[PDB]
Amino acid sequence: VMGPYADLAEGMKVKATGRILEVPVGRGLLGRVVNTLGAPIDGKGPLDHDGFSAVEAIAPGVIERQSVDQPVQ
Amino acid sequence: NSTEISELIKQRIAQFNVVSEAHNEGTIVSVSDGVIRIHGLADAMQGEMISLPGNRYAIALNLERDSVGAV
Amino acid sequence: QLNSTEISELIKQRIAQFNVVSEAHNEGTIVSVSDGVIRIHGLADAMQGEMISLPGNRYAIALNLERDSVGAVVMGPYADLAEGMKVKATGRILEVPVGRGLLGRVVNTLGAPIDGKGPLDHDGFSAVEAIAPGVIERQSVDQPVQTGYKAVDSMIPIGRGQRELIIGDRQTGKTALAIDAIINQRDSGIKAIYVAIGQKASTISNVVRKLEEHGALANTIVVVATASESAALQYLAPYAGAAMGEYFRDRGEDALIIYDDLSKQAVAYRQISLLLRRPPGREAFPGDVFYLHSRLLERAARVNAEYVEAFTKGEVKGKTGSLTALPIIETQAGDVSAFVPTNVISITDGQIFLETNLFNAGIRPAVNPGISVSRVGGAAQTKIMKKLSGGIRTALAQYRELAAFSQFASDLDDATRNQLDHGQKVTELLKQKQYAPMSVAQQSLVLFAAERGYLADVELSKIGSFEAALLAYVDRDHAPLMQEINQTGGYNDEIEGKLKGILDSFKATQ
Amino acid sequence: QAEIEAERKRAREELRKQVAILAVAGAEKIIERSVDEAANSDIVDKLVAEL
Amino acid sequence: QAEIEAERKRAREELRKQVAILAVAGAEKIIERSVDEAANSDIVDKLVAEL
Amino acid sequence: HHHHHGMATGKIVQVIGAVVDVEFPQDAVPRVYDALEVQNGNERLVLEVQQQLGGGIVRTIAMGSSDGLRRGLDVKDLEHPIEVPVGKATLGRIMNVLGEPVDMKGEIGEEERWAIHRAAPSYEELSNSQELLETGIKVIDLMAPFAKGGKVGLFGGAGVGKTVNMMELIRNIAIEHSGYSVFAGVGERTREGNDFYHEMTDSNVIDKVSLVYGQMNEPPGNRLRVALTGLTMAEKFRDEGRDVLLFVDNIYRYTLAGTEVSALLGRMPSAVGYQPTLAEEMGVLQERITSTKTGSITSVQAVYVPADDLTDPSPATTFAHLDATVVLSRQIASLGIYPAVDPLDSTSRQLDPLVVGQEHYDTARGVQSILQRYQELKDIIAILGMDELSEEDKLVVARARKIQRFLSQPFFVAEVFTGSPGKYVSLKDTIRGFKGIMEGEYDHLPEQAFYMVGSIEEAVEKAKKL
Amino acid sequence: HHHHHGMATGKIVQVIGAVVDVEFPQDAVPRVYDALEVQNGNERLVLEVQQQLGGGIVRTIAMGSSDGLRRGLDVKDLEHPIEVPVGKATLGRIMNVLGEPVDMKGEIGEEERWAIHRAAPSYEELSNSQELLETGIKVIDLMAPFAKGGKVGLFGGAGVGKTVNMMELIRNIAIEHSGYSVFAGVGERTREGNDFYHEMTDSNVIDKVSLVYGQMNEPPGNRLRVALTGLTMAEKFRDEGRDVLLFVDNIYRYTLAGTEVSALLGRMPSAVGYQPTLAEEMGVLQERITSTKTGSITSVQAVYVPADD
Amino acid sequence: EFITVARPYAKAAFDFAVEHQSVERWQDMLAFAAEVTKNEQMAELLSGALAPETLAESFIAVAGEQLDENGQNLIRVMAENGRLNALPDVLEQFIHLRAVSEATAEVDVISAAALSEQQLAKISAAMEKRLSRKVKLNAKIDKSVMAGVIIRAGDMVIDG
Ligand SMILES: Nc1ncnc2c1ncn2[C@@H]1O[C@H](COP(=O)(O)OP(=O)(O)OP(=O)(O)O)[C@@H](O)[C@H]1O
Ligand SMILES: Nc1ncnc2c1ncn2[C@@H]1O[C@H](COP(=O)(O)OP(=O)(O)O)[C@@H](O)[C@H]1O
Repeated sequence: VMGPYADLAEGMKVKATGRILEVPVGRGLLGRVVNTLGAPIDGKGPLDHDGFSAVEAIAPGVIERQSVDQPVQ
Repeated sequence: NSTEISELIKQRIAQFNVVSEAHNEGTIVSVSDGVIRIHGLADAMQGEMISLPGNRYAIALNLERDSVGAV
Repeated sequence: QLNSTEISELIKQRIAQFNVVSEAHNEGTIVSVSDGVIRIHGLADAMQGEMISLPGNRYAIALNLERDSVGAVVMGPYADLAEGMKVKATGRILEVPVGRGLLGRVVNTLGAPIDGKGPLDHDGFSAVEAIAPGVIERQSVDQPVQTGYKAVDSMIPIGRGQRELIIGDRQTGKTALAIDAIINQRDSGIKAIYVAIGQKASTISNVVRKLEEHGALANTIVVVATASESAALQYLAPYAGAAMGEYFRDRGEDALIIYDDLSKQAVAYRQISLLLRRPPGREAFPGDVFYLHSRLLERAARVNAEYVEAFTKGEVKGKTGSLTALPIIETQAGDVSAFVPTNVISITDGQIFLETNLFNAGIRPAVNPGISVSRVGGAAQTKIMKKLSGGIRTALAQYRELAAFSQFASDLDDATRNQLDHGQKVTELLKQKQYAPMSVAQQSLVLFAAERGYLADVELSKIGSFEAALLAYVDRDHAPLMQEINQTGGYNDEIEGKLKGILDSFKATQ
Repeated sequence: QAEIEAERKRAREELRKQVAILAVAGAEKIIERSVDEAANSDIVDKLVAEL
Repeated sequence: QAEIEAERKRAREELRKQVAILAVAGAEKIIERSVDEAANSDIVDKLVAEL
Repeated sequence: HHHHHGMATGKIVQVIGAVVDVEFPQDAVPRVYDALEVQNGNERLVLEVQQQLGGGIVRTIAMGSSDGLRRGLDVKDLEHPIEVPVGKATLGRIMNVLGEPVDMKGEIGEEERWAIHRAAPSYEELSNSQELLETGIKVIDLMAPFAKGGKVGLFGGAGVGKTVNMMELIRNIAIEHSGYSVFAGVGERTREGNDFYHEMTDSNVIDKVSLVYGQMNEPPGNRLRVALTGLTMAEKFRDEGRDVLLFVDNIYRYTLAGTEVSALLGRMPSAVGYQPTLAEEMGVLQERITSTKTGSITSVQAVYVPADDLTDPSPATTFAHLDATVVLSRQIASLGIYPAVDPLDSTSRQLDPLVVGQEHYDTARGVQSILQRYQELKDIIAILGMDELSEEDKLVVARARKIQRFLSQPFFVAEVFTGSPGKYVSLKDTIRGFKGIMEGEYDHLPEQAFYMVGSIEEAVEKAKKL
Repeated sequence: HHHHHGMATGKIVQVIGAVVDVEFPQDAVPRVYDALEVQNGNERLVLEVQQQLGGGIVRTIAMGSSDGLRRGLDVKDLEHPIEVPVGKATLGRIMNVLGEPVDMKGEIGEEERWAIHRAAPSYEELSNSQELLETGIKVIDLMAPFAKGGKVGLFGGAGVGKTVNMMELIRNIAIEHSGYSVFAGVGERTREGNDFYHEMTDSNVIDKVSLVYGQMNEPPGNRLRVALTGLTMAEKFRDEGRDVLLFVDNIYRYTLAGTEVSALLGRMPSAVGYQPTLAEEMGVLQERITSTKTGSITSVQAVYVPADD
Repeated sequence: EFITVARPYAKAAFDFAVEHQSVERWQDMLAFAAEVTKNEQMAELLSGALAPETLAESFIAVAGEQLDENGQNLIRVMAENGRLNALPDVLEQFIHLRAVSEATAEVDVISAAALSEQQLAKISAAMEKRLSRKVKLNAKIDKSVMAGVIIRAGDMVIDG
């Protein structure tokens, strides 16, 4: 399921998106109000992020890390 | 599975062509401890008592597709 | 060299020539296996339960023949090969070397082979399955056996064949236990095996090391059982080893065996049940235990003569058969019910339990004092053993019960104090060191100690030990004649007197 | 020590048996030549005769 | 124990001599069995030439 | 008996273990239990009935050994779905589960035969009577009344002495006869068995009764069958004698086999992996018990309590179906008490004060009160020790350890276990005990003395020395 | 695993995540331990034991990632499983689970390649001598002895500076002996690891020993798999007739991984949801350690202590 | 490949086949059918659809009308069964079915399988054996019997 399942009915043919999990990446849109699926929840009509970004993720090599003495407030 | 007759399959072999006979009384295929898979009495009334050999009548609650049994 | 002769012989066996059969036979193609168990084709009609030859000469365990195909369970390597092969099958299920000729030798449990000598002689195949001997034909057996543990023997007498419970406890010396007691039987008069479930190399090894250390390891034999060993070998094995005793037992001779850690067999056999896919019970358990147990437990006997005449096929003309053996019972966390151990306990004729404190307290003996007992009892206790030895069995509880006193102020005087001291000291006395064989003579000395108490109050604890060592020693010099007595069954009033004079006689000692 | 000597008899004898078994293998390879040599359809015809 | 041991190793070695030596006798026997076993036809000519 | 000629066969359909999967003619039809023969290579074997499966293939059951069987095998059948010879000649020699004479004596027995199925009396049919029995039982005979015909319940798993406490059952049972009765045992141990046989010989009582005895390691199919052996066994007698008495074994095993086979039937277990009809089976078995106007019967019964889980639905059907019963305390046992029964536990429906008069009902009530109390403070002590003991309380407590300690007495036959003998007991003497204890009449009385002790006179002799 | 040319295809039958249904030729398939790889976009992928199933299709799995699936799919079947190129050069050099020189790659040339699946029993094989390990530990060793090739349990914990103990072991191995051993962390907070690498520099002794580390960032198939690796690797050095001892990680992590596998197996778990055979695995593990006749394998382990039940 | 499921279906077959005596004819029907089943582009389509009628009709439709009424009502059974997908297996069964009555075949000894119709085991068999005279062909036999005797042999070597 995605979205308002209840409406729909079967034998609907099929609609395929090669992409998966892609949501606009970028620092452009900061501070805006966002729904889950989309930024759109903002009263702001558009939003600027550099481009769609995907959910699957790979953590970096433990080897490469910064020890961090940044205190936190 | 439920089909299982094979001999009535012989029957049904061509008799899949023709049936159209609703008994009040169908044969009771096989039983366990008073409850029996059975077929017949084509008309159904849910929770109908059903007379037996000897005075006894029985009943089944579950509407069971294509066959049903009771104790 | 010398073996060139052997080559010749092998050429003679090799002269057995050849023939052929079963161009199709049963065969069929084993469809797909997980871990020994295969969708399997062919060979429809076999005698139920047959063993089925396989690559590397493996029989197969197939319990289930569907209306259509069947499936089986391998022993040995699981991953050996790819599926669908044609089927090889043994004539007889449950076929294992028979005769007692070979002895005291390291075999695979399942297989014959182990270090260092695989070569051995077998009178024929044997099968573990058996039917109960005629209850009608049974010999109530007075053959006492001999603990070689000082007071332990006292605690319970040993006739041949009693269901013999030991408890067992982790790290307890349980793996140790007394299993050494075979040395107590230097002259065995019956053969024993022992069984070690999934046992540790180093363990088996050390046992090995010690094995002749005590002396003749050949005298009896036992079978190899390791952690890697598969519930084929593993769940199946103790069961497997059973039919062996049918040598002497079926020769009509008593024979003994120890096995324990059977719990292993349970989840072993349960992993089996996961295969069965059947719902287990508590602790993954089926009731196979009983069957298993019944299968297992039902073995030991002593039997009627004419019974043996049958069993002998009249050959031994009715020589009363017996069978002996020993079990033991793991304690995970010393819980009474322990489900299955409840079940077994139910089966058991007798009970041994251990006391965590004692060896925990370091006490050389730890056995649980009256927490456990042999329901069979002292029927074989020497009329000296029998006669003189009673009080402890009850009185021990007393001191323990008296131990219950929780150390109030001076009270009851000797009723309290005397009893308790006498008890405690008596315990110190009772303590037997590891690796110390007891003497029948010692029993005398033992029973003598207080027949009365000729020494009872004489000395203090340290003095008890010291003086005691003194005691045992002074006697050898003192008397040879006891040998006869030692040879003898004892409990002669006259003997009692000679013992009485000899008895105060040690006053000369210190 | 005596026991050990026995063991040595056992193990040495065993190696002999191994040399014997490997020996058996090589013998079998030569037997592959014994098939390579003196092989006749006639012999097969004898097998046929075993019918 | 060591003392017994050394001689033991020796018995092993001389045994090894009698072993390589007996390899002759073995080659013999194996051939023989190859004939008997062939149970077919006797041709002794071919030389397997095996150690 | 009569041929039993031909009948052809089912062929063995499928090998499921002991479960019989095989297929016979369309016309070939059984009862839910019916008579089928088949020769193994060795011998004729039989697989009891199937419930109902099709294709001339139904399931079936066996007391025999499944292995070494070839598939598709033809299978014979006997007319009489079940036939159980009913003799009175039986009391001489025991028999197989087949009834094959278990003694070495061959026995013609008798032609009259029986079958498993049996049925209960009408509402009005049985007789109800208050006649009761009293004996050397220190308490329970005292602690509880025992009406004639009553079925005594045994509580517990074994190890409780359930065979040895059961052995007490032998004793008192053995103690008093004054009639004809028979009991047997099955799925049970031989040393006991052969012993009861040798001692039975020595006793030479066997004329009065014989009993086939089942063995522990026995195959299940038999084990299942054994009940029918019971019922039919009675049937002759109940007809024959108006009166009977018996005892019952390992009914835990009864449950055990039964459940064991349930899913084997392809059924889902009742809870705790019980068998789904298990209760139905129970109402069957207990239902098998009866005593009639025409004749009544007594017996006492034992099933291994699995593990002292009282919630055991097995134990439920126990109390549920329970008629008489007894209980044992592995603390009391653990207390080293030889008798070791859960006294606080056990109870007699029959006990009536009116029946018992007041003195019984009353006094018993009182002791019960004490128990309540010692139980009651038992906590407070354990917490606090006794240091704070209220005088009165403290006193009672004395009476308490004393009273527990007091119950115990020797038994004549008991000298086996402990060389010490004992004696039969007299109720009135007990009644006295009720007072003097109630009195605490002997104020100086020794505590140690009271245990496993004789009468206030005897304990007075002890008291002299002890 | 294969001496590899061809090795074919199959198709990808049914796929839920790691569940690999796929089918090979009708004729034959390699062992469950035996394994096969398929280049999926960027890379080849090899899935673990198929277990037994039909149509050349059977059930398999991999630690790697499953995205970008394709119904028809083709895997070149590797044959002689698990062959792996260890070399003595490894000490002080780190690789991935694949032997992939995970860290800043030491480039790590290796002449040894062997399946870790190698059994390591032999009857009567190891020496009968029963030597103790001599630690020179003033209390640990003195207060208590140590046996050569012996298994060792761990109690202690955070704030123990166990690494201090370890370093002690480092000076102890070299200092005590030529024999040198390595252990590897798996399923663990990374920072500890890298810090321990730095701590190796500080230690500076790191050369003698090296390991891939699990760090718990990873998929289980990898994880559970790791054991056999170290098995084979030390099996170089004890196989070298060298003798040694390695530390070991949280077992409950390991066995538990067993269950996650069994659910994965779809198989009925053991009780309390253990791996229904998990004992068997322990058979692998504990069974593994031995002081050979010619080598000694000791070790210590700290398992996740679960509530101290 | 339940295929055991065949019987009640498969069984009524021979009987109908017996009763209908079609087995020449019915045999035809089966040939035809397995053919139809084989159709793979069809096969994709074959599990496509829910409505059983639709398939009875369409299947029966392109079929080329080899069908029988007993096989129509009955085919309707298999579809009503819905199990029909796997049907061709029965032919194999049917083979044995047909075979069952009076038939025989042969296993190659070491070469190739005569499949001779010889109903006397080891006799009609023997008749074929003697009947060689087919004694000519090698067809791997020698490697097989020499290697198999050799196999018993090395087997004894192991035994040695
Ligand atoms: N009371 C004792 N006196 C002398 N030695 C003891 C005593 N209790 C235990 N031991 C010793 O324990 C050592 C090994 O005991 P063991 O290995 O059997 O513990 P364990 O029994 O293996 O663990 P488990 O008890 O679970 O089997 C033996 O040397 C044995 O002598
Ligand atoms: N009154 C009693 N005093 C002492 N022991 C008893 C008494 N009643 C039973 N027992 C003990 O019960 C023990 C177990 O024997 P058994 O009856 O088989 O127990 P169970 O049947 O409960 O397994 C016996 O050793 C016996 O000493």
